[PDB]
Amino acid sequence: MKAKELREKSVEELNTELLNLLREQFNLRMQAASGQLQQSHLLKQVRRDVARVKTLLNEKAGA
Amino acid sequence: SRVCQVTGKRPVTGNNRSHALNATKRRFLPNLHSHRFWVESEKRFVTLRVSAKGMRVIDKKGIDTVLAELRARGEKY
Amino acid sequence: MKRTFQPSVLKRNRSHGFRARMATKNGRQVLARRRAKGRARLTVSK
Amino acid sequence: MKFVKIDSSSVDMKKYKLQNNVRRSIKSSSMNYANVAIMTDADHDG
Amino acid sequence: MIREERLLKVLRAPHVSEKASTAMEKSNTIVLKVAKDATKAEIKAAVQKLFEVEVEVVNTLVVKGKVKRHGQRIGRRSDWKKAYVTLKEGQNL
Amino acid sequence: AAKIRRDDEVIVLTGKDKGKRGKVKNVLSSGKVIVEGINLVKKHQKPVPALNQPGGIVEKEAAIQVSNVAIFNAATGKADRVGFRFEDGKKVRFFKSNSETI
RNA sequence: UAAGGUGAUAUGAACCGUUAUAACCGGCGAUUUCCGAAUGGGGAAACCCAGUGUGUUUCGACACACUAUCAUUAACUGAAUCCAUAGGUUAAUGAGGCGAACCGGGGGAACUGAAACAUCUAAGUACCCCGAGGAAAAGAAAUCAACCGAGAUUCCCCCAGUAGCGGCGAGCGAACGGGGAGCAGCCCAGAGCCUGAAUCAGUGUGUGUGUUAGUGGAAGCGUCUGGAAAGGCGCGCGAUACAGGGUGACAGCCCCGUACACAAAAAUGCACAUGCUGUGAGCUCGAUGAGUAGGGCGGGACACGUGGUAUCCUGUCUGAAUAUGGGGGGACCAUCCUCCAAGGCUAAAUACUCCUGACUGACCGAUAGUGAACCAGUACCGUGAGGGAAAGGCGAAAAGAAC
RNA sequence: CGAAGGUGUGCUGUGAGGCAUGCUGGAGGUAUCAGAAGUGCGAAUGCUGACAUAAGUAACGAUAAAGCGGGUGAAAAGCCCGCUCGCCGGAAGACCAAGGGUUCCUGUCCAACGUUAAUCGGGGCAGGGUGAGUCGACCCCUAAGGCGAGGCCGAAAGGCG
Repeated sequence: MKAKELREKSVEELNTELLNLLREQFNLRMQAASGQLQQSHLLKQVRRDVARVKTLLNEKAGA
Repeated sequence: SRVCQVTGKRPVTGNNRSHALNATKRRFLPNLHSHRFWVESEKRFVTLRVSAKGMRVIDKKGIDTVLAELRARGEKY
Repeated sequence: MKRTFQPSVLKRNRSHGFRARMATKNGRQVLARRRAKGRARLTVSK
Repeated sequence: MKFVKIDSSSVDMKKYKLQNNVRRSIKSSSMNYANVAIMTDADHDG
Repeated sequence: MIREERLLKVLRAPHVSEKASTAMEKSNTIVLKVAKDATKAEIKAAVQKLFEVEVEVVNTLVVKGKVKRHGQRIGRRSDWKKAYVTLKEGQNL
Repeated sequence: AAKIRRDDEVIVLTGKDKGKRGKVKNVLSSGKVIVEGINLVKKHQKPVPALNQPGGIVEKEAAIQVSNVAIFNAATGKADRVGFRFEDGKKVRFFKSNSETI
């Protein structure tokens, strides 16, 4: 996904960075805690997706 | 800290030995004094803590020749 | 009878607490021994 | 996985050894100190 | 920006209990779990966005952990935070 | 670097079932595997109320050591031993004793 | 490298993959909350309160960077007395702190022995403190010996428990000389002649070499009992691999591995030349370390306890000459021999092991062995320093016990 | 087609000891001859652990005090409800700090604890519960006192300020 996400605008991925949090991450942290979420795996990869992004953005910009 | 600003003399440990040869520890104090030395260059004084032998030196060596050493070691006068 | 130990939290710190240990020569080399033996409680605290 | 409760008897054990050696050792002449009055009479220094 | 970002890192899960249900129906007031820090103003803003609702005012507290014994081992629950949150008359949840 | 792997055919060298044939089921880091209808242990099972609660006595496929088994050549129709070669540029497996590609 | 995995105590629920951006291993990388030398201030640690600056919605209010001390250097400034100093402000560089032993140095006991005991010993041991390196410190003769000479230091084995010191008591204890380990010698106090003339130092370039991940890796069957055979019986094969370990009982040929032969995208240590940046060469004429040696007083180390006492360091008072001169050769003068101080540098042979790798053991095998084989420096005790435990084994597999 | 170890018998030797075997146990032992030993126990007011004794004896922790009917349940004197009796009442009441660190409430269980039974409990398991502009902390100010830039003093550490 790095290769898919390696080519973009720093803001573009920064958008996606945000977007992950609005829906998805938050909701799953809410939807699931109530007990309604029947799929746990969707939580793991998402958190693993973020760190990839925040590393990219820091690779491109700054150091 | 009893010392001579010039030479480096500081005290030492030794024995007080009686007529019966009973040994006891003591300390040897270098004879010191606080003297005010004159400089012709600056035309002022300088106050140093030295011994009586350190004065014999300055009698021989140049007063400023001494300061160069101190001035080399960062010794603050 | 009035027993010896009378608990006070403050006194248990000002005296035997960390910052008092680290603030003098002896106290600093103490914690070494405490760390040397690998003890879990280094001084009295959380 | 199918263990029998926990047997703390060893707790009361270590407390007994610890309790027994503590007093029995440091209590010193308390039996004797009390006996001391007896000690000053039962003695017969002559 | 990071402002909106952090808000999404603040809240965790809504709390549930009788006492919670009462304030909902009775006082129009809600409960939810938060971060170990998660101050009032920090919470209210998040509520003003994701739920997009009005807020009377907020008050919160700290919840200590309850020591436990597993096997013969003993752990301690992580101290955490809850907040009683209030709503004006435009409420939904 | 392994010889037996996720799916293959084998036969027992020794043990309860010695001389009996089957394919692979799943491999375990313990150094063991499972085979269909070979190692069979009657289990007395508890009737878990959740979902079904059958309890009863069921038969299962037990784990087994690898060193006690070997592949079934299926040409001579008996045991034979593995070796590793590079075909093309790729590492693959072959038989000892009539070396052949797998 | 790869057909499995999603660490363990414990399975389980929900998912990716199946020849390749699953998973695992290695290298190079930002991520690294708070305390802790903490270093913005404070402070009962993991907490509290700021300042300045830059930038930022929806004023409210936020994000980020910096702000400790001291030494040194430069600049700006700048008192009492003009000048000037002193002090202050600013930036740059550097350090602090932790840690097993090993080394050097500054301080430095007592019990005990002496059959008491003060001299002496124990011992410059134990202990405190300071400083540094991976090795250190010492070191290149004002050194010994005998009229022979040898040639810096350091360590090992001999002389030898001798010569000697000593309430001549217990005790202490050499040296010269000899054989070995390993060698290496240079510079300043100065001018000219002369020039990058060796030389280190840093740089890169490549070669080789390894280090951190790994690949391959030989050759067997039947029968007997046997719960299970690797065991007995027979015939076989490999062996540069019979080291070892595991598998349902003792496997050279079932598995892992070994002998042996290979490999590095990347970063790295070493030996080379290697292109450079500095670097300083070689020859001639001089110069040769002054409160310094020695001395008096009092101490100390030298095997040496003021003894007839040489030698070295020194607290204090003194105090010579400049090789036609001086020091030394166990008091001391004389003759003789030797050597030149009072300024510096130096690799190897040597001691050490907190830790990393391999290998070994007539070392232990659960009351032994590290205090600890079992989540221990834990539980527990004490205010605190600190002290300090007991506790291994089902079974082949959990097949662990339906009804 | 059964070692070691354990548990007995029979034989044997001048003695410490040696040999075979019956039952168990389920994998190691080792001839002979030399070698090195952390090498052979009854003690040591010995060390460690296990178990007897006195003994089912003393004791069940203030003399303020209980009695009865219903309920629960396997079982009730000690649990719940109810009626009565009694005790304290400048306390044996009600609030706080200091200190404790879930002991609070509910549901739920009888193994261990409670000096006895326990349907009980401050016990075990799970879950729930602690809201501040006006309370107190935080924060401004400081006393006794400590730390203490520079400074002074000091073999070093460091002491004073």
